[PDB]
Amino acid sequence: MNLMLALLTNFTLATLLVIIAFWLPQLNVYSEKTSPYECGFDPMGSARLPFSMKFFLVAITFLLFDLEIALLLPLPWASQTANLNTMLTMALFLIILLAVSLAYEWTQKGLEWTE
Amino acid sequence: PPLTLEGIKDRVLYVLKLYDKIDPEKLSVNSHFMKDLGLDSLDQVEIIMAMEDEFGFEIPDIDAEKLMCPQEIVDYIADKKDVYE
Amino acid sequence: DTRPTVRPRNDVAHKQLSAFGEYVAEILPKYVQQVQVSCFNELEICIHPDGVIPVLTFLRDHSNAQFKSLADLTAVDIPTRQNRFEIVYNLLSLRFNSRIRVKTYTDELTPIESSVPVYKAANWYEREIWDMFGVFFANHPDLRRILTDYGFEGHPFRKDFPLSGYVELRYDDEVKRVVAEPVELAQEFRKFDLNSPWEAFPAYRQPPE
Amino acid sequence: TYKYVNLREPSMDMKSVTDRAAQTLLWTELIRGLGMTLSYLFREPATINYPFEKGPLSPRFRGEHALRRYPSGEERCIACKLCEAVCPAQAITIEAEPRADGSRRTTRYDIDMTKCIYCGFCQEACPVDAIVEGPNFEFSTETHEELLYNKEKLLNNGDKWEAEIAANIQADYLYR
Amino acid sequence: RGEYVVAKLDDLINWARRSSLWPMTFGLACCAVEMMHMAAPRYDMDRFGVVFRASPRQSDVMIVAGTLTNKMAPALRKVYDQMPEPRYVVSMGSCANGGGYYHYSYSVVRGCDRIVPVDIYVPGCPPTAEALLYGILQLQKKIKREKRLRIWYRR
Amino acid sequence: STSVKPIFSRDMNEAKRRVRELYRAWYREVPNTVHLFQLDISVKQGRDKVREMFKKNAHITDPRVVDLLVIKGKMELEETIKVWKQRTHVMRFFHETEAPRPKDFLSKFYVGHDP
Ligand SMILES: CCCCCCCCCCCCCCCCCC(=O)OC[C@H](COP(=O)([O-])OCC[N+](C)(C)C)OC(=O)CCCCCCCCCCCCCCCCC
Ligand code: SF4
Ligand code: SF4
Ligand code: SF4
Repeated sequence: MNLMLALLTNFTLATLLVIIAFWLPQLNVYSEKTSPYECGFDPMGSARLPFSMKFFLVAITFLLFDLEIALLLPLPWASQTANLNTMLTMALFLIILLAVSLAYEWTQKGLEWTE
Repeated sequence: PPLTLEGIKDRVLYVLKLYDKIDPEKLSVNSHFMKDLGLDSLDQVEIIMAMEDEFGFEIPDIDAEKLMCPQEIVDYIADKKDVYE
Repeated sequence: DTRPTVRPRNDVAHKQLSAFGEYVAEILPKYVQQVQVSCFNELEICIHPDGVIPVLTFLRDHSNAQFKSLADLTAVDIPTRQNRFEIVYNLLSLRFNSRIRVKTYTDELTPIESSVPVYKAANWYEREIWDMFGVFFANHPDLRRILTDYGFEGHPFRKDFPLSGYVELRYDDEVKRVVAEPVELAQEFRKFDLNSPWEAFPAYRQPPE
Repeated sequence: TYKYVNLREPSMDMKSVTDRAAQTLLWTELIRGLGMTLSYLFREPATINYPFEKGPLSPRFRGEHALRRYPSGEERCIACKLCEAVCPAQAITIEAEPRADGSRRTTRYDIDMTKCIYCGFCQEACPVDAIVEGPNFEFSTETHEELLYNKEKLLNNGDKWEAEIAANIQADYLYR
Repeated sequence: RGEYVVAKLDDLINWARRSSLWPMTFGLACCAVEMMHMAAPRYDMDRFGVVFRASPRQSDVMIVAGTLTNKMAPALRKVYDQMPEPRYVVSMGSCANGGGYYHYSYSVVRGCDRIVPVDIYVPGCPPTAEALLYGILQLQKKIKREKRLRIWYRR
Repeated sequence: STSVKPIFSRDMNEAKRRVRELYRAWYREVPNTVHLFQLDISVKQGRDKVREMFKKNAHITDPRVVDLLVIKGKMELEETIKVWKQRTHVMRFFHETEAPRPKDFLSKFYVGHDP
């Protein structure tokens, strides 16, 4: 109840500020004012053209790494069990393989951006 | 479909009928662009340049140099595309 | 050299530079047309415009020269000459601590060979000459205007180009863009005639016609 | 003579290697830079409280142009037109005619202050100390036309700024 | 009375605009160094609320600090047009004010007032940092005298 | 004496080949130019203007001069194609603001002293 009410207020306040911004001020619209900016010279193309990604491999590696925090985040709760020896072995196993994943990518020049 | 000698002439004359500088019934397959229709060279470049778009193949300047008649254009297109009916 | 106000003379350089001029003329007779050394000790080699690459390459690479740096490359417009444009190459030799000037000529329509193969510095210098004087350098990587505005017609540094040009720019609200119009000046440039009617330097007196 | 700016090789003893490792891991040199910015924070700022405080100037300062007078009140200018001839910007326009008393005086003396480069050549060329670049620099305008100065404007500036102008000349005329 | 309200509201909107003038990071030549010196410790334009921002969209003032050539002129109008209103232009130096010492050149616009409107002209070559500051403060006073809402009430 | 170094063409026939080739490139490029620069003219208007510029010099008979005019044209093509130019530069060929100037004796006589 209180969370939803707080979220509504926080975003509503922002929207009111934007509405004030677009309506209170005096406006004078003409084609050149509303033109794309490229330091005073008209753009020589479209911003919607392909923009090459030189860190594509690191980006994909992020998805795999970003999951294993979900596997590792429960560890504070897991350290609360009575079968600690099995845990500690498995917790360190999971972290150590993430290190092995990092090393293989690192040593195979996967962390270097393409030209 | 495979191009025909008659078909090429039909499409070639079709383009030139659309050229605002050429009078349609004055246009003939044996009509010289210079001596008869009264067109200049820059116009001839435009005309050939339209055929390239029409038939989707490029005619070099040495060969487009000489095509001063619709029939000559038709023959050149036929020669490149191997049309003999 | 005890005259307080008069520039000292260095004859050692004059003898050295003069000999090197004889050295170049002997080695490159096919192109060298004149060699002169000035009172303030600077050597100038004057060549046929067909020896630009041979002469420049020799000066760059010969072991008794090694002019590895192209300090400047420019042009001068002299309308009275039938070949109005004088192309000047100024070169620096770090090995021998020396400078040499190479001069050649061309006209409005005759091209000069690009020196980019010899010095990669010449790329922009040659573009400037084309833009400002209208001299065409053949076999240039990319010859295009460098200093003048896009679409500017004319070659400003020619002596026959008006100082204020032929067109001027302003913003027109009707078309909502900057437009070019013929030049009208609120105050015309005032041409001052400063030359004195009395000769100043006898040593340069030109022989009577 | 020459010196090498970056041609030193490091020491490979363990103490040196360890010290560099600490620098790498504990960011010592970066912390060092933070100290300098901290020292400057406790230094007095160099700011002056303009317009209540002004930046220092010298008697030679080249500012707003003025036309001067002899102590009698007579204009110093004699229309020699040396200022017009030396002006690198062609900013000065002068027309002269004989005055009703036969004196060589100007009917026009116009300076386009949007052509001027404030070089002071016109006060060097003047043989009678008539045209001077004064001390003032606070004459910004809301329009271009207000910066096209005529003879009356330049004379009013002289009568406006004469006390300061004369004193500065007294200080620097021995260097000139 | 509504003539009192608009007057005080007009004072507020003028006070905010003159107390937060954001110049576009835009210079052309050797009047720009003296603009840097107005941003430097001795004069500190920041203490007046004057903050340099690169984008035209986040700018209130264009200070034309240098010689406007013909190649450059279209670009200057573009960034000006891209500035949201209200916008003001300060012309700094002889070259921008009227072409100055290149006034008779084929490649020079004989004043920036041909391309864009100008509110303040700062004379000099270069104007001193103190003289530019006098011009900025003079622009502030010009805004203080604006009567946009008083005119609206009487419109 | 008349023996002179050429630029590219050795005869007017070889030069007129380059003029025609240049007209082809310009004729293809007007449709893109109108679209890219967002001009308010028609493609026919632009292609007419190209014809006018090529017609102005329709009297020359020197191979070297024609080569230079072709060189200058090709430079203007690189500028327009690569959008080095701007809308103000492309529209300067059309002289829109210049009000028509009188071209008869009486009209010149009424206005001023010029020939
Ligand atoms: C004792 C029982 C067993 C337990 C032992 C536990 C381990 C203890 C020993 C571990 C040492 C770890 C050292 C710290 C981590 C090292 C970080 C590192 O990798 O640095 C290398 C990196 C990289 O340095 P580099 O220059 O060498 O980078 C190249 C790296 N090589 C050559 C290897 C390829 O350094 C930095 O992180 C620079 C950061 C720049 C941003 C700095 C901003 C200023 C910050 C200043 C304030 C800092 C204080 C903040 C305090 C906050 C308070 C809330
Ligand atoms: S200061 Fe220099 S530029 Fe200015 S008016 Fe005097 S001579 Fe001319
Ligand atoms: S140099 Fe001095 S006296 Fe001569 S015209 Fe100029 S201001 Fe007058
Ligand atoms: S007005 Fe003066 S400081 Fe500014 S660009 Fe021109 S010469 Fe330089």
